[PDB]
Formats: sequence, structure tokens, C-alpha cells
Amino acid sequence: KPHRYRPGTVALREIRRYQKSTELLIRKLPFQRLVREIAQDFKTDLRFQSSAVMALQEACEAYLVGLFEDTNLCAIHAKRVTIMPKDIQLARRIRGERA
Amino acid sequence: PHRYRPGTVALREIRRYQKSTELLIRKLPFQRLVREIAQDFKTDLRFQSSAVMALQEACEAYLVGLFEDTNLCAIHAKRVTIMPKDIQLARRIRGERA
Amino acid sequence: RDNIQGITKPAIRRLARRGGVKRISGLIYEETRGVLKVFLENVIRDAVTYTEHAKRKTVTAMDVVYALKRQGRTLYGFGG
Amino acid sequence: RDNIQGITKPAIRRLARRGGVKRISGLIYEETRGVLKVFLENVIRDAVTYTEHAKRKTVTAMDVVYALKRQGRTLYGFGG
Amino acid sequence: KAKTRSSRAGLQFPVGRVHRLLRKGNYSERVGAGAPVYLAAVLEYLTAEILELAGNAARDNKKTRIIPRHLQLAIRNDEELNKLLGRVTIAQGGVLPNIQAVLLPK
Amino acid sequence: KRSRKESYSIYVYKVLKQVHPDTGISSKAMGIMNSFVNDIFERIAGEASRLAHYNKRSTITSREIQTAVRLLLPGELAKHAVSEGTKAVTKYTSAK
Amino acid sequence: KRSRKESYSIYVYKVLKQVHPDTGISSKAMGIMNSFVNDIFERIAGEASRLAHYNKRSTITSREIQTAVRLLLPGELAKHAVSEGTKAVTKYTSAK
DNA sequence: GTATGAAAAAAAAAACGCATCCCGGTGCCGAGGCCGCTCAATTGGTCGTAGACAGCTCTAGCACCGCTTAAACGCACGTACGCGCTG
Ligand SMILES: [Ca+2]
Ligand SMILES: [Ca+2]
Ligand SMILES: [Ca+2]
Ligand SMILES: [K+]
Repeated sequence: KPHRYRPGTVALREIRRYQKSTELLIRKLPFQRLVREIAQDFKTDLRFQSSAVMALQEACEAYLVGLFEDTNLCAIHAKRVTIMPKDIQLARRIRGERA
Repeated sequence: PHRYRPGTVALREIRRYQKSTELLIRKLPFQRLVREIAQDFKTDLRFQSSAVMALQEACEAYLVGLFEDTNLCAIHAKRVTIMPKDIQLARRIRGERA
Repeated sequence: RDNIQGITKPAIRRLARRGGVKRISGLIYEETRGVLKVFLENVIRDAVTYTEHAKRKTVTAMDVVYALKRQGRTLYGFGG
Repeated sequence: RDNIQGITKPAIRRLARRGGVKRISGLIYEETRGVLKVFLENVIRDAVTYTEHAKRKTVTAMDVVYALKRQGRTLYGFGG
Repeated sequence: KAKTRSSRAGLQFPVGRVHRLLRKGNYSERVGAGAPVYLAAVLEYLTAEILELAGNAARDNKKTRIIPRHLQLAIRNDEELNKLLGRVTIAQGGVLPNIQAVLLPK
Repeated sequence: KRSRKESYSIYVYKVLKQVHPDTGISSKAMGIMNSFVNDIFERIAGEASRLAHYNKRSTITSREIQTAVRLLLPGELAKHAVSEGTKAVTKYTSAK
Repeated sequence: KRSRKESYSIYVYKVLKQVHPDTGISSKAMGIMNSFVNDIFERIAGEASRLAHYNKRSTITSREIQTAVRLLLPGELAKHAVSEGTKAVTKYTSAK
């Protein structure tokens, strides 16, 4: 027969799941290609220690995770539950990341 | 008798103080608050008047800043009136408080 | 009272005006005093710590300047 | 090109989940890519700048570590 | 016979002083003769950049003499100087005039 | 007979009279400018110091300064600074 | 012919076996601990360096370290650290 | 759907008044510039070593390849959240 969890019940489960864990959440290659792509702009025919790329990924994920925590609060502060661009922008504007 | 609508003056005040740079806290009450707080860390302490002035420049600047940020948080909630929870958010995001 | 009340409602209103605030909840005036205190506590503590290290009895501007730099709130026009 | 699309919707969802986000506006997935790019740009630029100063053609972990320290986003466990 | 290093480098800023400040500031064991010139220049350039803009802000206020507020206005209105002096408070600087749109009347 | 307090104020005047010969500067402003110089001096020196340290080199050369400047100043401001620096070193090595 | 890379890892083990003799530590964790030591070392040294500079003194003494530690560590952590530091210097000067 | 009048809501027009901008007008003090003293930068010579350079060694970073399966993608559905409106 049918079974269907109400909208949000899974999201919450996912939250608990990923907070419990420490594994990197972006796929390792697509990231590595994005790194080299961005590094080309500064100098071509560049090589990277695999550890160097991993460090960049640890930093990135950590940064974003953090930005989201802050964003979430901004969303909630507006009596919402759904994060939206303007929430991120506020968080960065206050963090002093942007003007 | 003549009476400006609530907010018309507030706006005028905004324009007035943004235009100017003079310190907005009364110089003595501040100086006493400095010495009062310094007692806690060590008694029979003296202060260069310049040292006190620096603390005041820093303080006002800091607060003015915190308010700008607070204001945005208030507005972000479809409000115009800043409230404690607005400040708290601003500091929580600034990483001033947990 | 002590001196923290010396930071008058109208003075806070003034600061928040320079911050471009239009309307201020009554609760804010005490909230601000508390924050202001926390600031001065953290800055002065360090300033005095510099004073003590110099074996001085007199807090210099520089003591405050050096202290604020540590707190990531650098100040221009009082030296260093 | 645009490996920035390689940063898949579901991967961003995952990150925001670890951030304790429950519901995510469609617009956010592009917004995030942009922010992420700006981050990597700023960090890598510096990393490479350290690489170039060492007259190397190979970006080391340390290059990234030193770079992040500059940006005030210190990283532990890559030889800090 | 003897001329200032500043003169040879075509600078106002004291190459000699800077070279000393570097040795006496526990920055490194030894200080290249090139270093202090270069540094002196950069400091000179930045000084000019700010003064040019402050000097403009002062002409824009019918004042002969630059005051703090001028230096602030100059810095906070130039995208790049703002970003450089992002964590700096300028004594008696005031803030840029700015009233959030939604706060204005209709 | 008071104790000589060093200051960049004479060099700020000289540079001011270049960029606006018909413009002056309040003591307070001049204060801010002195702070500004000392601040960015420490910033560049510091980053140069580390650059040397990181590369197991004992000596801070104009190379380290340049790299520091590229790291510390934003785009346009960096380009200009670097030029002025390179220009000045070039001019000094050629006047021996 | 390998690089001969120094590390605090042996001193972290020794201290670990004191505080929890029946527990060990993943290489990755040990990495983090090495980072941690180096970070706070640089922090304290740095603040000590400036302390000396600011007070026109050429020499970094245990006094400068203490002051640095009082400035850098929060309340309880500072108290403890200072004590352990004072204790350790006292113990060393008295063991000639 | 042509013509209806009755209020409701908005828009414009005409006046009462406070604030703000300009001025020209007067005095005060700090900005500005000069003078003498001094010590901090410059000079010219000696010495020690940092590091640039070439020659060599082998790390580990690149590319490639095929297999399995986990994750990405899409589409369909329907709820509950955002968001406007009201008192
Ligand atoms: Ca602008
Ligand atoms: Ca006149
Ligand atoms: Ca010579
Ligand atoms: K290699």
C-alpha cells in the first residue's frame, strides 16, 4: 500500500544523520576540477598535493556549514523555517564578508 | 498648537547625527564608568585623559556599528523598531556571543 | 545606579540615531548598557594588563590602543 | 566547463542539513555556488601567491593552510 | 657629497628610518637593501591615494584643511580603501549618511 | 628639552603639498594618518617576516615586500603600490 | 635521505598516557593536536614579542610569557596556565 | 450589461509654521613655518655567510583504464509554508 513521510520529517532525520557524522559532503572529484579551474585564472600548468585539495575542501564545507547555521537563524528571526537568498546575504552583510 | 507626526523628528535626528562626528555620550559619566570598571582589575589606577577619550571613540563607534547591524535584523523581520532579540542575533552572527 | 546609569536613555537614542535607527523598544536601553559594559570590561582588562606589564600605575592611551588592536577593533588617531 | 555545477543541489542540501536547515528555497542552490566560488577564489589566490613566492609549480597543503590563516579561517590537521 | 637614500629612490618617505624600523622590529635576522625602499614607496603611495580623496572631500565641504570626517568619507566611499581599513575605527570620523529606504515616509 | 617623539607628519605634509598644494590638515587628521602608516607598515612587515620564515630564508628582500603587498592590498591598490615600489627600487639601484 | 620533520607527537603521547593511560589517538587527531600546539605557541610568542617591543625591551622573559597568557587565554584557563608556568619556572630555578 | 446614486478612498489645492540653508560679520587658536641643537642616517672599509646555482635523486602527481554501485536526475503528487490582508 502507500507509505509517505510528511514534508519535513525526512529533512529532520537528515539533519540528525549529518550532524552525527564528519564525512565530506561534496563529491571529491567535481570539487578538485573546480579547484584547478579556479587556479588556472592565477597560473596555468599548476600541480596540487592531494592533501592541499583536501585542506581546501575541509575549509570550504566547514565555511558553508557555518554560513548555513547563521542563515538558518536569520530565516527563523523573520518567523520563517525556509532559508532564502536574502537570509544568506544578511548573514554575510553582518559577518562583514560583503557590503 | 503644532505637532510633528511620530517618526518625522526621529528621521531629522538621524540626518543630524550622521552629518556630525561629535561624541554622543556625556564625557564625565563615561569617565566615571571607565574608572569604576578598571577598579575591578586593579585599584589606585591613573588614566591619561587621551586614554579615556580613545576608549570613548572606540565604544561609540562600536555601538553605532552594532545598531546599524541590529536595524537590518529588525527590518529583515518586516519591522522598523529594533528590539533586544535583533541585537542578540547581530552579536550571535558577529561571533561576539555563543 | 552607579555610573552605568550615567549612560542616559537620550544618549543611547543619539548613538542608535547615528546607526540610522528610527524606532527603539524601551527594553533596548538596558540591553545596550549591558553590552557597553561587556565591551569596556574586555578592552580595559587588556589595557590594564599592558599597564601592569610596564610596571606603571597610570593607563596610557597606547595601553588602550594596543588593547583594542588585540580585540580586533583597531583605533586610528591615538598613536602607534 | 563550469565545474561549479559539479556542486550538485543534493550536496548543498547535505551541507545545509549539517547546518541544521530544514527547508531550502530553490534560489539558494545558485546563491551558494556563487558564495562558494568567491571563497575558493579568495583562498586559492593567496595559496598560489605563496606557491609563486617559493618559485614552485606545485601548490602544497601548507600553501593552502598559510592562505586560510591570512583569511582568518585557520585550519588544524594539515600541518598548522 | 652625501645624499639621503630617499632622494636616490625619488621618495618623500624616509628610506633610512624604515630600514632601521625593520632591523629593530624583530621581523628577520637580516634586511635586504631593496626592502626598505620598496616599503617606503608603498606607504608613500597609499598616503597620497587617501590624501587625494580626503583633499577632494574637503573641497566638497568648502574647507581649506582636511579633518578626520574627510578621511572617513574618503575611505568608506572608495570600495578598496574601505576593504583595506575594514577593521579600523577613525577617531571623530562619523558614519556615511544612509537611511534604509523602508524607513522613509510615503 | 622634551623627549624626541618620532612621527611621519613631515612626510605626510610633503606628500599632501604634492597632491593638493592649496590644502591643509588638522592635527587630529595628521594623527589618523600617522596611525594609518604605522598600521600598514606592521601589516606588510609582519606578512613579509612570515613569508621569509615559511621559505626557510633569513633575509627580508624587496621580493618579500612585493608578495606581502600582493597578499594585503586589494586589486587596483596592489598594482599601483607594486609599480611605485618596483619604480623606486629600480631608481635607487641605478643611482647606486 | 628523508626530510627529518620535527613534531610534538611524542610529547602529546607522554601527556596522553598521564591523563588517560588506557587510551590512544588516531594519526589525524595527533595532526590536529600538533596544529593546536604550534598555533597557541605562535599566539603567545607573538603577543610576548609585541609586549617586549612596546616596553622598549630587547629580551623575552617568563614575565612577558605570563602577560601574553593573561591577555590570550580566557579566565579559568589563564589562572591554571599561569600557575603551572610559575610552578614549573620555580621548580627549574631550584633544581639549579 | 446601460445607467444608478452613496459612500470611502484617494488626490489636489490652498494655507499656517517650523526647520534648514544661505549670508556676511567678528575673534580666537591652532595650523604653519622658522631657528638652533643633536643624534640618527650616511659614508667607506672588512669580514662572514646566506643562498643562488647546477647536478642528482626519487616523490608523488599526472593520465588512463574498466567495473560496480551510490548518487545524481526527473517526474509526479500533494501538503504546509510563505505571504498578503484585516482588525
Ligand atoms: Ca563609492
Ligand atoms: Ca566670513
Ligand atoms: Ca655602505
Ligand atoms: K613531487
